[PDB]
Amino acid sequence: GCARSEPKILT
Amino acid sequence: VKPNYALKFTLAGHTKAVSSVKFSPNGEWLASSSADKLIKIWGAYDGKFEKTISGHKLGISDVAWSSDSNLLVSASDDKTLKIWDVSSGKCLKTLKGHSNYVFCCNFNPQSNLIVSGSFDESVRIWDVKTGKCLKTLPAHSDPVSAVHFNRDGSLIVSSSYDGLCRIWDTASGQCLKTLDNPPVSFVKFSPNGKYILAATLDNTLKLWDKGKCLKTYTGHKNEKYCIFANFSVTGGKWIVSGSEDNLVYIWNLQTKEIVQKLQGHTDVVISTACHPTENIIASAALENDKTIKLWKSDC
Repeated sequence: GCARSEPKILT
Repeated sequence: VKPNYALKFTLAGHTKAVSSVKFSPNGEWLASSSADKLIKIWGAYDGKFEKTISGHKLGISDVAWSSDSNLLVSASDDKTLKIWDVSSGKCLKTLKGHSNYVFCCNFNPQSNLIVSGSFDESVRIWDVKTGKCLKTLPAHSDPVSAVHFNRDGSLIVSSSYDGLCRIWDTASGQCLKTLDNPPVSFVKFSPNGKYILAATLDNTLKLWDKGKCLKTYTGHKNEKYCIFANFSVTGGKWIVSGSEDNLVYIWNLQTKEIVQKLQGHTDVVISTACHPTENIIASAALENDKTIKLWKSDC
């Protein structure tokens, strides 16, 4: 599980 | 005039999302990192699996080669980087000091230094030989999405969710330039050093010179992930990126027109890389897909 494969949530 | 990239090989074997693929500078190899905590090495021309490198305790967000093709560095959620001997697969050093996930990494061209960016908001510069952190730049006010050296290692470019791209004097640590406000999700110098390509999470890529934007490329989807983009320069002169519609997009560098879309993946194409001497693109995708693909073109 890595940071790159998790989304940056915008709204 | 458009390229004609076509699928040649599917590199399957990771067991979770792929995060980053990179060609070795000597052209022989592709390295990949993944959320499955592994690095794999593959043949650049035939996609043949070569080895699995293991040791990180949590997923890996980035991997990068040294100039001579003999070492790798990886950046992991375990808050460390690791330096690897790619011959033996062994970890030479564990670089400790970031206080949150390490997200991005690169050697300088000399490959005596590594630069890293982290969710801790810093950029760190490390000595490859000792594994010691030489400088911590308080670079950003949000996670650092990318870090890259220029062609003689004298500059570093960094980007962040804080909306900034900053150019740093490596040796002094000073910020020489700060380049709306959307999160900047990726940045790199061109293969010659003269330009930078930056992605922002408003579905836009920009080529910057003077501190001025010279080209904008759009048409793809990029609002969520830190997707790698590239200059392709072995044939025609293209910009290449993945996209959140699961495609690879290729644009004409000068006209900005989309010239090809590559369809093979069933999740976000997080990473693309361009081979240093042949017209070959590697693409890699997230958790629903887990594969890497090699595509080749006559231009």
